Amino acid sequence: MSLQGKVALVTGASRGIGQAIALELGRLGAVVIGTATSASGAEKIAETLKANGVEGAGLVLDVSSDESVAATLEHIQQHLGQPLIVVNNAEWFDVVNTNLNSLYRLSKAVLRGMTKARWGRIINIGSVVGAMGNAGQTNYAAAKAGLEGFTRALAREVGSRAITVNAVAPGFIDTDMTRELPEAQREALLGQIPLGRLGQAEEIAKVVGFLASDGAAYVTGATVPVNGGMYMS
Amino acid sequence: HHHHHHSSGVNLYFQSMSLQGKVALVTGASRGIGQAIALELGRLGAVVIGTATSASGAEKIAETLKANGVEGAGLVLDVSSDESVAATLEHIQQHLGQPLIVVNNAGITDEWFDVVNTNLNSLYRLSKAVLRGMTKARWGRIINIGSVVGAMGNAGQTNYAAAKAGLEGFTRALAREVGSRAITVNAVAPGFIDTDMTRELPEAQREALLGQIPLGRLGQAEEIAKVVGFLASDGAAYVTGATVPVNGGMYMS
Amino acid sequence: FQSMSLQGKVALVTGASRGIGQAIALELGRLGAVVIGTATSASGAEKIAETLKANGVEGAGLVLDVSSDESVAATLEHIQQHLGQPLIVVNNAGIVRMKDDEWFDVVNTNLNSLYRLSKAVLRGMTKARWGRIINIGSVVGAMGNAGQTNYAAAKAGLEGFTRALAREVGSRAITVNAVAPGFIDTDMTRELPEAQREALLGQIPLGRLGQAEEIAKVVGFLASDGAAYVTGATVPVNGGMYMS
Amino acid sequence: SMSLQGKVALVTGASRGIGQAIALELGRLGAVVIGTATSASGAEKIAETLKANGVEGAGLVLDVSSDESVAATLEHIQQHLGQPLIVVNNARMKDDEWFDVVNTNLNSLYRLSKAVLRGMTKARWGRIINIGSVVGAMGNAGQTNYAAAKAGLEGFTRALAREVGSRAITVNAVAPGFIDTDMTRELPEAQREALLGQIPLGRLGQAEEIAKVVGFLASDGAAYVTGATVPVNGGMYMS
Ligand SMILES: c1ccc(-c2nc(N3CCOCC3)c3sccc3n2)cc1
Ligand SMILES: c1ccc(-c2nc(N3CCOCC3)c3sccc3n2)cc1
Repeated sequence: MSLQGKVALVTGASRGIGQAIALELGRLGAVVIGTATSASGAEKIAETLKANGVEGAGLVLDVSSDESVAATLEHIQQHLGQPLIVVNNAEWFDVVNTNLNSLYRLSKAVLRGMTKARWGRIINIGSVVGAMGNAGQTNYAAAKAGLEGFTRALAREVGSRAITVNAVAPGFIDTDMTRELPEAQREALLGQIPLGRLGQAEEIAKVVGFLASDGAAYVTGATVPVNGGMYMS
Repeated sequence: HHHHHHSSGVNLYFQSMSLQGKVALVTGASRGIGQAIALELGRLGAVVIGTATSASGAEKIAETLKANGVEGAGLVLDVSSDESVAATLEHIQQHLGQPLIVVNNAGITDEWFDVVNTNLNSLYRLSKAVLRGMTKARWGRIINIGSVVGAMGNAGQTNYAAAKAGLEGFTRALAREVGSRAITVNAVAPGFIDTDMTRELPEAQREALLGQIPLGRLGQAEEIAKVVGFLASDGAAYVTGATVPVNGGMYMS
Repeated sequence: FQSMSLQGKVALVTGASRGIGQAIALELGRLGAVVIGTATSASGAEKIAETLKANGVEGAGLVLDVSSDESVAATLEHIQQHLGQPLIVVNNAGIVRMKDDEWFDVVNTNLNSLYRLSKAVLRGMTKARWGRIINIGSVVGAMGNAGQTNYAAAKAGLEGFTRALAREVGSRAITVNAVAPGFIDTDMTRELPEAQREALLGQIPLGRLGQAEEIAKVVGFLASDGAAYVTGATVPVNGGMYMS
Repeated sequence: SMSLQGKVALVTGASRGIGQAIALELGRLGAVVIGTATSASGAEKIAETLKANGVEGAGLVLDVSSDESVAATLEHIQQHLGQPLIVVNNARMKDDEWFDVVNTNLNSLYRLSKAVLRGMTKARWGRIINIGSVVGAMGNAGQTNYAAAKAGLEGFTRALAREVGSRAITVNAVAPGFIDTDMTRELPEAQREALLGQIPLGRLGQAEEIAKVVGFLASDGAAYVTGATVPVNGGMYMS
C-alpha cells in the first residue's frame, strides 16, 4: 500500500480534488510534483506540500501545450527523477476533444520513463457533475464516455509493460458548483444520491491512492465510479 | 461427530490493521479467491468468519485462519437455503457479533439462466439477512464477487457475460435500495485468475489465453483480495453500486 | 417475397389487450401476420379478438398466464392445432406508492416467465430453423428515485437476458432482441400535475412522450427478414432519455 | 409507411459495400439520393449505380476532412436538389494509432453533422445516421482500434442526439459486426474462421442487412429512436 521511493506527478493540484490527491500520495510516501497553470498556483502547491511534510515540488504546466509538457518533464527528470505515477486532473465536443487530446499528450510523454522502469500507473480523473440541467447531463455523460473509452484503449496499448491505466469518475463532490447552490437545489440534488450526501475530495483521493498501489496491479482499463450511487450517462 | 463451527484459536499491532475487530463474513472461503479475501480482511484487522458447505471445509478454513494469526472461525453455510442462512447468522450474532462486512463469494456453476438466477437469488437472500444488523450500526459493506472466466469457448463466453451483466445490475440496484443507511454495495469482477485449473493448461492453450490479456499474465487471488479490502475500508465510503473489473485489461462481454 | 412482409407467419403477442401490446398486435397484423394476442383474463382475450376483427387482422385472442407451465403448454397446443407454429413471439406480459425495494421480485418474476415462454416456443422455431423473439421492456413506472431504480433494474435484466438467449439460439437462425421504451403516453403520465409533466418532458431531448405505435413500428422492423443479422440487441425507444 | 418520398438523402462513401447498399435502400424507399466518393471517377460510378437501380439523385465528390469541401458540396446540393434532411455518415493497424484514428473520424463526423444541421434546424426535422467500422483487422491492435472507435461513436451519437432533439432531429448509429465486403472477403482464412466462430448466427452479415436497419431508422416509424447505437453483428459482441 506504500509509495516510498516513487515519484508522482499530479496535474491541477492547487485546489479541491487535485490537492487532495497530491496530499494522499504524499501521505503514502511518494515524492509529489503537483502542477498548476500559473506561478501563483504552483506556489500554493509548494506551500501546501511543505505544510504537510511532503517532498516534491509545485510546477507550472499547461497540458494543452507540447512545449510546456516537454519542458516540464525534462525539468522533473533532471531535478527529482522519473514520474512513475501520473495523475491527470487538469460545446460538449470541443471540451471532450480538448481534454482527450491533453490526456494523450501527457500520457505519451510520461510513458517513456515508465517503459524504462517496466512499471507505471496512469490515473485519469473525470469531471464532476458541473451543472444540473440537460446541458450538464450531456456534457458530464460525454466526458465520462470519452474518458472510459480512452482509458480502456491506452490500457490495452501499454499493458505488456506492466503499466496500468485507470480512471476515477467522481459524481457530486463538495466543491464550488455545489457549495454555491440554493438550498432547494442542494436538497433536490442530494435526493438523487443513494448515500444522501456529497462526496469529499479526500474520498476521491483514497481511491487514487489504492489504484497507485501494488495491490491494484491487476486493475487496468477500469473506470471506478465515486458517486455515492448516483449513476448518470 | 461432524462439527460445523471451528474457531481459529485467535501484542503486535500491525500498521495494516484498520478494521478494528469489525466482524467480516466471507462465503466460500476454503480455497482460491475466497481464502485470499478472508486472509486480506484478517491482515486488515477484521474478525473473520469464513464459510464452506461442509464440515471438512469449515475445519480447513479455521486451520488457515489459525496458521495466519487471524481471529475468527470456519462455519458451514449454504447460501441456497433460507434455513441455513437464518440459523447460521443467528449463530454468528450470538457467538462473534454482527457481521458488518459481507463478502459474497459462494456460487454455483443452456446453463446460463439457471446459474445466474440461482446465484442472484442467493446474493439477495444473504444480503437481505445481514442488512438489519448493518442498518442498526448505520454502517456496512456488501461486496459481491463475480465469476472468473470459467471456460474458453462460446458457452463459457455466454455464461461469463450473462453472470457479469446480472451482477452489475443487481449491485447497482441493491446499492440504490440500501444507501440511505450508509451501507455500500459493490462488486468485483475477476478476469482470468491463476488457480489449479489454469496451471494445468497445455502451454499452447495458456499462450493463446495470455494473448487476450494486455498485462500478459493471469491474476493472482491476492490481487482480487486487495481490491475487496479496499472496498471494505473507510476510504471507499463514497464508492457504491460499482463493479470493479480486475482482469488485466481483458474485457469480455 | 417482399420487404417488411410477415405473410405466412404466425405471431404470438403476450399482453395484447391495451397500450403497447395492442399496438404491436395491430402492427404485425398490418404487415400480414396471423396474430394471436393474449391476456390473463377472458375479458381481455375477447377485447383482443374484437380489436383484431375490427382491423381486418386474422388471428385470435387467448388467455395465457406466462407464470404457469400448464398455461404456456396449453396455449401453444391450441395455437399449433388451429393456426400453426408461432415463429414470431413478442413478450409484453410483465406482472402504497412504488418503493425502491420492489425491483428484485419484479425482475425475478418477469425473467422467469420470459424464460418459460421462450423455451416453450423455441422447439417450433428450432424445427423451422427460423424465428423472431422480441422482448418488450417496462416503461418508466413512477417519477423519482424508486421509479428510476426499478426501471433501471428491469432494463438491465432484460438487456442481459436478451443477449444471452440470442447467443444460445443463434445457430438456428432465431434472433432474440429487446425494445426498451422510455416514457410512453400512459396513465402515470396523465395523473401528473402540469409542473410535473413539464419537468418530465424536460428530461426528454425530443420534448414529448412516446406513442405506443412508435414502439410497435420498431417491433415490426425486428420481426422482418431485413433484421435477420440484428440479434442480442436492445433497441432503446426513449426520445433520447437515457437512465440506468 | 416506410416511405421516404419527398426527402433528399446524403450518403457519404456510397461507391461500394455498405455505403452503396445504403444508397440503394434509401432509394428503394423513395428518397432522392446524393452519394459521395473521394474521386470524380467514384462519383460517376455512383451516378451510374443509381441509374441502374431506378434511383433519382447524383454522385458527388466530398472530402469529409475538409471544411471547404463540406461547405461547397452542401451549397451545390441545396442549389440543384434541395436540403438533405437524411444524412448517413459512412465514409496493419498500429497498437498506438487508435487515438489519431478515432480523433480524425469523430472530428469528421462533427464537421459534416454541424454543416447539415442548419437545414434540418430550419425544417424542424432530420435524420443523422452514423455507420461504425466493420470487424476484421488483424491482431490486438485491430481489437483496440475497433473497440475505441465503437465507444467513441456510441458516446458521440448519444451526445449529439441530446443536443439536437428539441428540433425533432434524430441522431443514431449502426455498429456493424463481421460483414461481407470487399475488405473482408479476402482476409486470411484462419482469421475469417476465428471470427465466424465468435458469431452465434454462424455467418457473415450482408451489406444489405446493414442498409435495412438504416432505412428503418430514416423512417417516420423510428421517430422516437434517438441517441441509439444499433448493433448489427449476428450476436458477436466485441468490447
Ligand atoms: C441473465 C439472466 C438473469 C438475469 C437476472 N438479472 C437480474 N437483475 C436484477 C436487476 O439488475 C440486472 C440483473 C435479476 S434480479 C432477479 C433475477 C435476475 N436475473 C440477468 C441476465
Ligand atoms: C477512445 C478514444 C477516443 C474517444 C473519443 N471519444 C469522444 N467522445 C466519446 C463520445 O462522447 C463524445 C466524445 C470524443 S469527442 C472528440 C474526440 C473523442 N474521442 C473514445 C474512445
